[PDB]
Amino acid sequence: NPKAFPLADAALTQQILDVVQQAANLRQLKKGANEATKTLNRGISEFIIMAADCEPIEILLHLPLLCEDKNVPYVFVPSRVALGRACGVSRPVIAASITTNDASAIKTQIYAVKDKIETLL
Amino acid sequence: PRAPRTYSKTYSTPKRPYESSRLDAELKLAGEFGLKNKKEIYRISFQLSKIRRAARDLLTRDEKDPKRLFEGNALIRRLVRVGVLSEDKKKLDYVLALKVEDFLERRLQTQVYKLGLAKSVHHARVLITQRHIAVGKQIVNIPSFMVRLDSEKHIDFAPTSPFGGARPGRVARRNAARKAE
Amino acid sequence: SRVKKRKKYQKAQKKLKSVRAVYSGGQSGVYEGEKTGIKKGLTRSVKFK
Amino acid sequence: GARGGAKVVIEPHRHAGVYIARGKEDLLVTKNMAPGESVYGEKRISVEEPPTKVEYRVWNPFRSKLAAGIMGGLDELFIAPGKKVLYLGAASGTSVSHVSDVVGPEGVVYAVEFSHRPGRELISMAKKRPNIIPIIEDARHPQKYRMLIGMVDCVFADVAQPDQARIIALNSHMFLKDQGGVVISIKANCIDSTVDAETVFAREVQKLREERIKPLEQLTLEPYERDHCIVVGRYMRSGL
Amino acid sequence: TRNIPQVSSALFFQYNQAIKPPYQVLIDTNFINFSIQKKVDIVRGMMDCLLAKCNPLITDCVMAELEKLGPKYRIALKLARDPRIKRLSCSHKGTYADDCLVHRVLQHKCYIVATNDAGLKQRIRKIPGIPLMSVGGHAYVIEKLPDV
Amino acid sequence: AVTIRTRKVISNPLLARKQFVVDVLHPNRANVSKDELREKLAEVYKAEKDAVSVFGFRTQFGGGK
Amino acid sequence: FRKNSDQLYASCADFKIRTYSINQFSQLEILYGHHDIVEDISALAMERCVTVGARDRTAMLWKIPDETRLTFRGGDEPQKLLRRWMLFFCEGSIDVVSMVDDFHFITGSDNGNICLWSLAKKKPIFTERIAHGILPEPSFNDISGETDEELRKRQLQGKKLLQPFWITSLYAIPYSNVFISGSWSGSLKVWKISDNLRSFELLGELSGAKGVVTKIQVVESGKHGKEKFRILASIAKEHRLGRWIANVSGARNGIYSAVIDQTG
Amino acid sequence: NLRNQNKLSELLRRYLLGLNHNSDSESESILKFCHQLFQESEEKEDFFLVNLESSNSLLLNSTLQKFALDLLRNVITRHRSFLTVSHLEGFIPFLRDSLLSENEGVVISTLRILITLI
Ligand SMILES: [Mg+2]
Ligand SMILES: [Zn+2]
Repeated sequence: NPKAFPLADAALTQQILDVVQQAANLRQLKKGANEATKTLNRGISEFIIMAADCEPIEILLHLPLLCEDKNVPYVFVPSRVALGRACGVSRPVIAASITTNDASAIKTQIYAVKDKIETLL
Repeated sequence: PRAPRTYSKTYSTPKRPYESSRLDAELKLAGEFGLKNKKEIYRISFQLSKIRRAARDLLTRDEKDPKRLFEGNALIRRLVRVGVLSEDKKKLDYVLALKVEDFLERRLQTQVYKLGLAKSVHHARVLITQRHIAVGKQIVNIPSFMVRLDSEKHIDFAPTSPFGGARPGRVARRNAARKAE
Repeated sequence: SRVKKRKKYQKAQKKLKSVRAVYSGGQSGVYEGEKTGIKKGLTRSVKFK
Repeated sequence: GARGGAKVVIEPHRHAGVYIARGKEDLLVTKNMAPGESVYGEKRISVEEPPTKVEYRVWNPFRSKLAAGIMGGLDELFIAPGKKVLYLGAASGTSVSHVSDVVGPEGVVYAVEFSHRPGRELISMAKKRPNIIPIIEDARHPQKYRMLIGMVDCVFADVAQPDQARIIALNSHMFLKDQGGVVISIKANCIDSTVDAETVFAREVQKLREERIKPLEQLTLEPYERDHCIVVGRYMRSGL
Repeated sequence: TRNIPQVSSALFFQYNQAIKPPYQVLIDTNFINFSIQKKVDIVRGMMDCLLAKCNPLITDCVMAELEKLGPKYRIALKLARDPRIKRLSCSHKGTYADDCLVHRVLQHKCYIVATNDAGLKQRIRKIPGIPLMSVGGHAYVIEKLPDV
Repeated sequence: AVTIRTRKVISNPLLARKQFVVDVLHPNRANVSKDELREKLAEVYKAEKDAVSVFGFRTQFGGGK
Repeated sequence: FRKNSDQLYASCADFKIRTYSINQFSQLEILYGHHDIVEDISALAMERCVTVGARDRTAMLWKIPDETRLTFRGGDEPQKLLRRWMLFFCEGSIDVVSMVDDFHFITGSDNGNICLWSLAKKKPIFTERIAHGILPEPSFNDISGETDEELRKRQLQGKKLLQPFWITSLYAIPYSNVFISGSWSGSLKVWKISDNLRSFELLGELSGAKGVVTKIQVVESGKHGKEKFRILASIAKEHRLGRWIANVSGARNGIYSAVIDQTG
Repeated sequence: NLRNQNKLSELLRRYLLGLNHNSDSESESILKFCHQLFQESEEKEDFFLVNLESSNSLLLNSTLQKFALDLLRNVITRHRSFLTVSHLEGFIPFLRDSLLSENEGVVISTLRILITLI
């Protein structure tokens, strides 16, 4: 019913945020709504993470429409200030994208969370 | 005289080394993981064969047998500690599903390549053999070093390395001295 | 030996492209059509008997 | 490559309703049901004929997997002019519009989708195309939309679901004619990421066989996609 | 329209980079008979041979031929019908197993062919990237399986 | 700088001495001479240099210890 | 700084701890074992410094002489806290740490949890969930742009978007039973630890501070019987590490001071 | 097997005779004990998993139900005070359920108690 849907429970967010920080260290993370759109258009995204407290929430509802059309899992997180923390950038981030790389060192963790997101969806 | 001390071979020649299938598999594996020769692939195959023969012998035995429970649990523990076996697959059946490629993945060379410290597998081998890589506080100069899950996060440039914060190498300071002169 | 096998593998990768087509990152930039052209009367596909 | 000022020579494809634009490069093009606009920002070929100005749309293989099939050389395509088509997994006008282009005015396309948000675009695009029938429903329950569907010669399943075999069989049994058509896209990662792609592909072929689908053909979609194939079969109601 | 089959993406030249444990194995009628002669269990003698789980598979053709063998081969039919032995449907008129096994392997490069027939083996050995399994001496043997 | 640490200290009145394992941290240095370590151990233990003995020093692979 | 010593312990973003001798102006040793950035460090008269690794969610005590480390992990799950009750927020990162004792220390997490620790036990001995309260709920006129008010309320998703305050500061007086916690809630909270060192309670609050409490310090004066304690806390409009947090209404940049007199 | 069940039926009978001479049978706790006994009585993965091999719950519930009914009837017969409407009101819902049970043994014991309470 709410526009921000599905939005992860507490335990899932830490698993999500843990992957984001690892992806940031490994240069596999794209941060910000505009980059996420580009990755979806390129078909290079494993999945999309988004903030449900964005003010207004509306400015990031274009991404799920793109995500579904490419069959890309997506999920919201309650806090944007917390999402920026995981990304490693000095500022809040409302949307982030994990770039696809089957040769990455964190492939198992990315697919682990990715499976949970689909079950949520 | 002093008591004998034991030694063993870490590899075995394959049954038929001239099968084209084996040759092309070895080509792919060496190219992907930058292996110097086939003795490394034979070593990994020997280790995997020993592990999988043990796992098969365990799976023969009745479930709840003391020997099966104990030594199978030990094998799963060792495999997960090395990182080959995932945490969610802690069963001997998945041990029988293991492969050489995963042990090759756990090699230090592959990890220095993957983490981004090196731009290629061969560049990673050069860096490791060259004394530029440190796991934790220890310098490791061996590409075949098998890294653990905890040790994976500690791979970095050595403090003594020029890339890690030490002074420039001989070439750099030689060129600088010539430029100043 | 390590260098020799490196050149052997990368050479093998080139030949693999000739025997069969292989994914190469997908589309990059604007779609500019099939550079090598389309063959109307040829089918690459394997039939169920 | 195909820069806006270039001209192109259009000639027909082996499959009816499909065309090739020759030049320095070759493009797969379908004639536009609704001229003067693009469904998704695709390049369009305008041709003067006695004079009426007909328009054609380019078909991007990397964005439409059905197009990737024609690129790879499917021997036979059940989708053709004057044929009713049941498009399952119709996210938007990506391929349905191009499928609608092939069938033409006389034919019809039944687009089935689950999520509402793409349905808004599917409905809007469907209004430009009178021959397209969007069914915003869950394909796992064909009896929900048994109402809106007649017989269909070909069922094209674009659904990315682990249980894709079951949905195909249920839809085929209700609506697909005898000797009727089935064209399926399989992505192995979604169904079973644990095993290699080809073991997955063999599995669905068996799942098609138990459901009285005689598989006729299978083709992998590389270099346009990884881990994908298109399997073509025919529906023997009596038996295999 | 000319048709020339594509080379399977599973094969790096003649190396099959796809077949992987657990393995899927096709059973020929003679394979079951010889196995009974050598007192070798189907599921295990394969597990011992490859040191991996094996998923035995029987088509409609091989099952039909086993039935046609008669009461003398009642044992082979019972072993063939063990629940672990999964079954493959066939959509071709002929009941000849040799061509059906060859047609299946040509298309999906995931199967090991378990047979001792000289004629059938030769056809399989020509097809690239196809491991070939047989029973010889005391136990099973695998020829074109690099991981062993 | 250089650090000297002593561990596993055992009092041995049978030989009237103290036994221990000596770890020397010497970043940016080859290694420390036995006489120098004897001097510093004598200072730490408040005993004559003549009464301090040191031996069995192996530098770990990679240096620095 | 090591208490009554010139030894200095430096925590760096490279996942390492560095030790220095200021009288000597030289580096001594580098410590390894943290999987993430080492955000905070505390020390007492002994050489047993403690650190927190932020997202790794592990508190580390280092024995410099022994060259050994003890690993501490909170290991709490909102799932189990609910059934035993039959809003709990999982810890995301540990940002602050202060050593109450050579044998005890406290930590503060980003979920508003203040945890007491003992070296004997790897798990927390006592926890105080949502110590500083819950952040204000986002305004409905800003969550969404729709005209109808009810539509905007649905975007708030009830109370499920609410998140707790973070423990920006946490300081304990050495070898005492009292410690101070800080956040941008707008008040400094004073906690007293039990005599058995198994639990603590809220002694009181000081609402003068308004803004982000980056760091807290305490100084004492007077006779050994009668002392006056002065709490000095650095106050800022933004978090020390960066500019993530939204501007707090009324926040100002200054040094907060509170003199507490002792009577009984 | 049926033979073992017959052995168990003998064993349960011996326990019942012991309960008759047990002092607990004269306490009201046994009525609660009977009351308790009534209410307890009332593909991809398989692709990987090795396989090397070529419902007694209803019986369990009936056996407990038989024991409870046989215990209840004996206690009320031996101890008159327990044979009262107030004491045995709660067991009526179990008696009606027992009357519909498939096993002929339990319904017989259900008939035996009902005749006692007539
Ligand atoms: Mg050096
Ligand atoms: Zn057949």
